[PDB]
Amino acid sequence: QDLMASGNTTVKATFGKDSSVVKWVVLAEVLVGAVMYMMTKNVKFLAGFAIISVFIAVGMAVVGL
Amino acid sequence: TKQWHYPSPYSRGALSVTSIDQGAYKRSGSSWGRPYEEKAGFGFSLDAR
Ligand SMILES: CCOP(=O)(O)OC[C@H](O)CO
Repeated sequence: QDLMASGNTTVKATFGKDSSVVKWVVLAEVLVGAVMYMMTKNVKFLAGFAIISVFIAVGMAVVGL
Repeated sequence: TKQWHYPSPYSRGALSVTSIDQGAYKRSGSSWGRPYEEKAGFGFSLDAR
């Protein structure tokens, strides 16, 4: 038989690549990384401009329904 | 008694199951890568009771 835990495709369309999660995680870096030049003012927080698309691909393509 | 023997209740019954148907479913696818393939487981057996 089937299962009762899924069968609605609700969490897949909400927490996925083609949803709204990828938009709320791309603006959080510029909200704090682009304003920390007051006290620090050093080239340090620049290694996060490429790991955003990588972390979302190594976690969503694990199962894939 | 000494004229006619009264009947007594009696029952049996049997629930037999043949083949199974298982279915296938598965187918395939795967993714993762590888593987797946387708075978048917799926068989799914049934109880005879
Ligand atoms: C050089 C790129 O930035 P980081 O690797 O964060 O530098 C480590 C030290 O804080 C240098 O001051």
